[PDB]
Amino acid sequence: SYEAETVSAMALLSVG
Amino acid sequence: HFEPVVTMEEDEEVLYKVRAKLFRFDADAKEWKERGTGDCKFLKNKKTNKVRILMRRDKTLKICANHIIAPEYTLKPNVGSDRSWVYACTADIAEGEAEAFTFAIRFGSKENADKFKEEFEKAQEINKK
Amino acid sequence: GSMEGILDFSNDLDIALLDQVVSTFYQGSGVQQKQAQEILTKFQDNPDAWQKADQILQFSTNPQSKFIALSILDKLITRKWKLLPNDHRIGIRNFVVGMIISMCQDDEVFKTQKNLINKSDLTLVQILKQEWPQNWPEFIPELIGSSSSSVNVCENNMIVLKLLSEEVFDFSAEQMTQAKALHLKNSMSKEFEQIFKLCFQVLEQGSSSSLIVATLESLLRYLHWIPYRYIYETNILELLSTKFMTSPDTRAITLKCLTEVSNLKIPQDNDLIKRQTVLFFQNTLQQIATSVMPVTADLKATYANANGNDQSFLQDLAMFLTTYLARNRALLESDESLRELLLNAHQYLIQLSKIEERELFKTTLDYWHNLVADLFYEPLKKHIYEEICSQLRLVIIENMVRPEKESDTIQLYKSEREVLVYLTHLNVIDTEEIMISKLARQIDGSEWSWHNINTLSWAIGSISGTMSEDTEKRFVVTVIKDLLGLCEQKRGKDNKAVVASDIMYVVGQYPRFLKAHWNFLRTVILKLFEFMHETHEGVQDMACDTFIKIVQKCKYHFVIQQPRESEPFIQTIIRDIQKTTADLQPQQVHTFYKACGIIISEERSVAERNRLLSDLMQLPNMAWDTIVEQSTANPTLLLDSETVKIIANIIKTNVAVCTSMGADFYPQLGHIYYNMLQLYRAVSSMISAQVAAEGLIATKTPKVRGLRTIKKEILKLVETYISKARNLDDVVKVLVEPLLNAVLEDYMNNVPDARDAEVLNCMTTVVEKVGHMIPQGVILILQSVFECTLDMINKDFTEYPEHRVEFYKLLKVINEKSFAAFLELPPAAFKLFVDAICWAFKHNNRDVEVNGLQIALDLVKNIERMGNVPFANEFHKNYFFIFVSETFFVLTDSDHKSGFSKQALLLMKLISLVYDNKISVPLYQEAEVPQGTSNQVYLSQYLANMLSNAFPHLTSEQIASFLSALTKQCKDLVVFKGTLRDFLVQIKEVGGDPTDYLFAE
Amino acid sequence: VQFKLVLVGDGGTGKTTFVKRHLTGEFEKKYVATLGVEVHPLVFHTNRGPIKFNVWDTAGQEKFGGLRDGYYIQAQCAIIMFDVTSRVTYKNVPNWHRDLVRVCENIPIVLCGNKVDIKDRKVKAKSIVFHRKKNLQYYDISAKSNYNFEKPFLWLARKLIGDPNLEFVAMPALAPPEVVMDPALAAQYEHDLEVAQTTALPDEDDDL
Ligand SMILES: Nc1nc2c(ncn2[C@@H]2O[C@H](COP(=O)(O)OP(=O)(O)NP(=O)(O)O)[C@@H](O)[C@H]2O)c(=O)[nH]1
Ligand SMILES: [Mg+2]
Repeated sequence: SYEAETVSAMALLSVG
Repeated sequence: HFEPVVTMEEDEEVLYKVRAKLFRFDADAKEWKERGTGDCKFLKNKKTNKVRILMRRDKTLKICANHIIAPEYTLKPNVGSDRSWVYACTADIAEGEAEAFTFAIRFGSKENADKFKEEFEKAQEINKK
Repeated sequence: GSMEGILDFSNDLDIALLDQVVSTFYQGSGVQQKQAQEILTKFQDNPDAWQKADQILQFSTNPQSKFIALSILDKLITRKWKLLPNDHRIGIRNFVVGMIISMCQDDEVFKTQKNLINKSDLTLVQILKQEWPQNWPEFIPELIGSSSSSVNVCENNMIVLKLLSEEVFDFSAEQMTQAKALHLKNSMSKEFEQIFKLCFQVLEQGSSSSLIVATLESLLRYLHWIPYRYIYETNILELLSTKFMTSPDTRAITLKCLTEVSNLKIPQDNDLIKRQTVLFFQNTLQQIATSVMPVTADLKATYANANGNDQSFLQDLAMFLTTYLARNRALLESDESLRELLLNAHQYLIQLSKIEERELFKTTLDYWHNLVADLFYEPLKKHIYEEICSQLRLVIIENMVRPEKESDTIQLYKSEREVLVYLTHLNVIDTEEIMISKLARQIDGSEWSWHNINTLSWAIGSISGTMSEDTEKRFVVTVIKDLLGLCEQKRGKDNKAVVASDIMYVVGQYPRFLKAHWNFLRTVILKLFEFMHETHEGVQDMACDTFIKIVQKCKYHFVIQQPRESEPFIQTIIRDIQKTTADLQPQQVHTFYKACGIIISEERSVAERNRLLSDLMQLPNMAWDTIVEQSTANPTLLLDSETVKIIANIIKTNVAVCTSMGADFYPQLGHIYYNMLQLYRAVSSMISAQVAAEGLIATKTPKVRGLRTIKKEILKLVETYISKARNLDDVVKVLVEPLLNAVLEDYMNNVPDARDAEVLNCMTTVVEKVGHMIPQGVILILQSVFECTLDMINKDFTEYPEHRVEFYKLLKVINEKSFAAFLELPPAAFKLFVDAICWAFKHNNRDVEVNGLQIALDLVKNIERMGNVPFANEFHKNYFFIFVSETFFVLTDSDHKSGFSKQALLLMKLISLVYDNKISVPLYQEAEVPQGTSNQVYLSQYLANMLSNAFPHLTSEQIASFLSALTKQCKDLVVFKGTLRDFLVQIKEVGGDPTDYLFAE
Repeated sequence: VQFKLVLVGDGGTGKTTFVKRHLTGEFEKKYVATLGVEVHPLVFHTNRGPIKFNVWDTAGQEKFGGLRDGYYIQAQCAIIMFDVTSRVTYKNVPNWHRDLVRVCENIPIVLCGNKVDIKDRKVKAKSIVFHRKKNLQYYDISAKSNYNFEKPFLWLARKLIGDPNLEFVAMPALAPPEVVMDPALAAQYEHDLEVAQTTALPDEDDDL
């Protein structure tokens, strides 16, 4: 499977 | 109405703070000896506007340096290090009576060492007034 | 000064002067104290001071003075007792016994001089070890009789019996010969029936708690060795588990006794004993619940409050519960009337496991491991403990410690992980629910803290591999989602840093998920690359560590072309490496290149692997070509600290990639090899020139240290490759000769302070891997490093510590792989080789002593392998007895006890050579013994003479019996070692029994 | 308010080096065996006032043992030291404990495994269990890196004062006096400075 929303939210991880 | 249940640095300003290891030179043995590792702080007294070095050991927090940054002092390189300074101190009261020492202080980087020298000389100018 | 008068024995001892010296030492300070200390030490060590203990013990009014007098007597009794005239032996016994009696009869002295009475009791025990029972058969009967006439004497007798038991059963192994220990153990066993009667009578009837406590203290010692019948065929378990648990004065010692009872050797087929074992546990737990605290009590809080002896009690309760339950819980698991007891006991352990005390937690955690492993494997058991295990899941998750410098913490994490993995298998649904629930209370803020989100992340990461892949899938997604939203919702880089780190930690722990979700793995990596530009403290280190960690586990997914991608991802990493690493420190850049080397080595097509390798090394190879063009056109440039640092980081990058690629690194090594060794020589010249112009102090300067770093990293690079090379023909034909030409002369002809010990380490790897193929190369190594390194390290045991260690590692491997090189040594140099080995014996440094003893053993074997040829015959003639006497010296000098086992092995090999007639020539001179004398006879004669002169206080019979036993036992290492230990005991005293050496029969 | 602390253990385990570190801040690299005992006052500043330890640093080598257990009399606390790079020093821990508790029957005792800075550790954490049944506190320590170097005194202070919440605090830092260098001593000081400049600092590869 893919779980594309996990990926999306992962791509947006920010330290600030 | 319900009755409810029942350092001497406060008057100073921290101009500079850096982690460092302090050594004292034992002339009789001609070896350097560690005196402490911890934060070295330049503290400006709000009443007198005079700046001192204050350095405490990690964990035990015992004082390993406490003396005015006299304008007469001169920071000199040590033959074995590009990140340390050597200088004579005529009155340090870390252990009690104002004793004289030849100190060396080492830093994590040549960059921290050079900035220490920058701040050190700025502070000397403060104390000249 | 005046205090030194007590040291003048030609006069009478002034007791009041002694007491002033003693007071000044114990109560004084500074210079006075120090001076008195040295006087007291000189007084005590006077070999006639014992003659004045009689006076001190009668006429002094200072307890410290009498204590010192007893210490003096102790030295005499334990070392010279049997040398005394029999009158002094009787006299000393009499006034020790009498002094003990008189102190017990004076109730004031008995209560206020406990330390002095205890010392006197121990001194008495020393005499018993010498005199009892053979010359004092009435001691025990008279002790029992005298116990009835006074509570004080009875209590003190319990102390004497306690110390006697300790000296005979607990501390005899090191301090007595095997025969004497057995003699004393049999003697106590013979008369223990009487001893127990007195002990049990006191416990059953007495009311003095100080007497009860002392009796229980002695019982604790007895439980180490007595037969179980004394415990199970009497009423004593009832007394221990009821009466003595109610009073706090006796509760601590009684609990310790019951812990040892839980270790008695006991038959496991007797139903009545099983019921007794159940019963005393039932009694003990009942007393705890009614007299101490109920099972709901908050032991974490109690322990933290630290009132009275609560901490020691809770420690002892944990030891009791874990000890008993690890052995006997099956006794409680079938009978339904025992189920409440079983679970209450474990509920106490749950409560104990919440205490904030690292070492106590490890004790309970060891028990939990024992339990959950059994529930994992043992049919029909896990349902019993469902509620205990559910609570334990929460306990362990909430006290998870950091997994990845603190080695105490590393071990604890691994132990916690092991227990939690078992607990997850036992109920995977409950485990998941606890973790998701804990996560919710991080988001809702009710338990949010830096420590708490870290702890939970470590716990989640620790159970990887326990869930099904589909459950893991849903679980991972849930966690990552919740964690991402948690980071988004926090303010400031500090909070966002902590959470982003934990996110990457969890991800790195689930490679199975990553391997099956490429788009996810790709996004993970690209985020790490973004983080390699973040300057917040720690983000860059975290990004690099996570990167290489993921690569080690998922490398295959970087080297294949993935569906919907136009190239293996490793190519994409390489293309952008400069940007990706632009903001990283050198150390972190090297980690990145090392991670790339892991991936590249999974490419098994050689042409594609070498192309990836050359592409990966493009940046360092270009910087390298540049500097080789510059530093060659103007060797002065190398004095530029910035160029030196650039060079070192280039070499370090090659080391990093070589570390992960090993044999596959050869093409890159070939690109730089010849110019690298030329650089090695140029740097070597600059170091020498600087030492010449500035003196030895040059070696401390940053310039020279930077230059030597280049040399060390070059050596490390070659060592790293050669240690992993698979084509050894290329190593020998292409690498070795240029290497030796570059490093050996430079090492030999530098002053000692400029020699790099890394040269020795590099040579050790060369010899290890291809030594068998370069016999002339090995000879050249020895010629260039052996004598000049030996001269550095053979004046003391401390200077040049690294050269010392690497020196003997090199000799060891040369002796293993190219012994022929030592055969070529001229006789004077081979003698230095033998001296060097023995020099290694005498080191206390373990990293030298062990190799030295192994070199000696390997050397003897190498010589033996040669058969009956002149070199072997000359070796034995020249060096056999040197090795025997040097090995004996370190065995017996009490300063090399760490090497006993290997010293013994070497000595046994040497002795067995002679008694297997494996030495073909006589070991003696023509004149000093008749023709035909066997080497066996001469060896025994040589050894008798050696030991007679080295230990003149031994009798000829002692020496002869010791050597007869040692010789007989030279095929049996364990017994041989026992005989050596017996000898080490006997040389510490006068008058050892020579029949002791017949112990093995 | 002072407490006699006796420190025992095999020779070479780091007892004297540990105490020196606390006394002056220095790390002595040389092994000069203690002869008998050396007594040093050591004061810590806490939130309950200062606590003074009278540390009796005893000799671990048998030939230098001096009065041996005579040093233990009236001790109120103790540290037993071993070396995690030397198994034999841990094997001897029960012997030092035996001799100590025969004289000091109920005192707080810390067991310290020293030299954890050394990579090739020989006494593994999991092997260290002797403290459990004897109710000793245990710490991994390093006098060289200062790992946990304060914990033994902190724990003992809490036991001796009877306050589990006792903490070390920052001793007050008086104002330092003004400088007036003597023009006569100016030649002597530039001399001593030249020597100090040309004596290399030790351990130049340490992080500090
Ligand atoms: N690497 C390392 N060395 C240490 C450490 N502590 C002490 N040492 C070193 O170990 C050696 C012995 O030190 P020392 O304090 O004299 O041990 P001791 O227990 O007092 N010996 P004795 O009982 O004979 O007086 C010294 O060289 C010292 O520098 C440590 O924590 N780490
Ligand atoms: Mg010492």
